[PDB]
Amino acid sequence: GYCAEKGIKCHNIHCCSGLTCKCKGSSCVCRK
Repeated sequence: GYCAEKGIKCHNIHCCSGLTCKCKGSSCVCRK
């Protein structure tokens, strides 16, 4: 039960508070 931080890519996990698991095209990075 954890979350990814800013810049920490994620496959099926969501970014911690303040960040959101955004994916633009074929990339996946935690963006505000």
